[PDB]
Amino acid sequence: NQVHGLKGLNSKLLDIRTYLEKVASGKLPINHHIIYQLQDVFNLLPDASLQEFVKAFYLKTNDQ
Amino acid sequence: TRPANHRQLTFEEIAKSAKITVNKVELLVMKALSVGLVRGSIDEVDKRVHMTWVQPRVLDLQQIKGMKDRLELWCTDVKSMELLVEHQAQDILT
Amino acid sequence: LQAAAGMYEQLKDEWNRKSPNLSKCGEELGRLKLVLLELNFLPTTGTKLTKQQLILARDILEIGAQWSILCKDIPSFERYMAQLKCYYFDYKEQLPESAYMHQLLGLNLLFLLSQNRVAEFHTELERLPAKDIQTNVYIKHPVSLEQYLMEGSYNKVFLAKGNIPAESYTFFIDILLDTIRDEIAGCIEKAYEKILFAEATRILFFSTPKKMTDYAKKRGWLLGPNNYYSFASQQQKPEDSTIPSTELARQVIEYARQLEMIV
Repeated sequence: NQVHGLKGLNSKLLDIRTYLEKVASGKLPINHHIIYQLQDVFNLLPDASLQEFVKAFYLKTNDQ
Repeated sequence: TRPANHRQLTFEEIAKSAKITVNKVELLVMKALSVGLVRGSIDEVDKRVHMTWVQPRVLDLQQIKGMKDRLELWCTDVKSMELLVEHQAQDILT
Repeated sequence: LQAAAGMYEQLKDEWNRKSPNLSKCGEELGRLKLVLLELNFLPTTGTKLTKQQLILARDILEIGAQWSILCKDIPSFERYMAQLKCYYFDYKEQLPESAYMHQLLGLNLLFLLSQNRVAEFHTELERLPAKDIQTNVYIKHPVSLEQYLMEGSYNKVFLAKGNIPAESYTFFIDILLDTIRDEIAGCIEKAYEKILFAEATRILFFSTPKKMTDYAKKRGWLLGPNNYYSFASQQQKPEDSTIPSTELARQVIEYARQLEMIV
């Protein structure tokens, strides 16, 4: 699902990207929606952070 | 310009450009956060303005060029990562 | 077989101060290989019967090893010591043992610390437990010296001893002084933010203030009796909860995927 998600995300980004080239030169309209979406990516700046692990799995097989 | 790449900027340059005092520039800037024209905070502990998000001014040709080159770098990144995720847990993936 | 002298025991008599010429010794090394072919014949063909011959064989190569590091020949000391290695515990026992084996053991052990080949020292020690194989007067000196390095007890370390016997022990200790000096510069770099000139002379074991000026700038220290390296870096390391990171637990991306394959 994770690998399926990456090839899928990649397709969406190509649409935007090919469009910008076409708007800049070849004069396709400039819409507020396209520009709004792009700007946000830079702004939010996600920061990697701790957590989400567990060690329980071994005890259960040993018991069995 | 400066917010985007790195979040914070000094508030001292903006007050002097205004040519109007410090105690009244904050007032308009607070009003701007409130409506949602710009989003972020004014931190007077260091007298700088930390901008969370900036509005992109609309129908500017220059901005379209700017986002394009960035977008291509992201595309690379997805491909690079995808090979690694499949490498380990490949037996499990099938 | 050692009998007479012009290349047999010629080297032996040279090592004494009877004839204290080193000038002859350089030439001798090429000739000694010719008597050496013969010496080589006796071990693990006969054993006890050949005993006398062994003693003599070992004495010339071992006594000349000590005399060819007052000629400062590095390649010669190692290949003699190496040759005599097997002679220490040769077969069952060929008994080629000499008094000079006692000093040799000690010279090799100081040599290994200067080269910084601590692993080899430890390997030699495992062969060694019954240290009554030539007893401890020249072997006690290397073991104390290794502990002192080990501990961080730099003041105790001998750089004042081992220059006092001048037979062959001096060669190792002079080089060792450079190695300990470097070691101090590193420890101090991470440890403390400043260094004085009152401070520096004693700790690095410098002889001069000029030596101080030279060693500090390389590393980037020098600003005067007051510098600031250490402090700032020591403070910076805790907290990466508000600052993004992936460091430890490996590369995360791999980490989650690996964890799941295993179970």
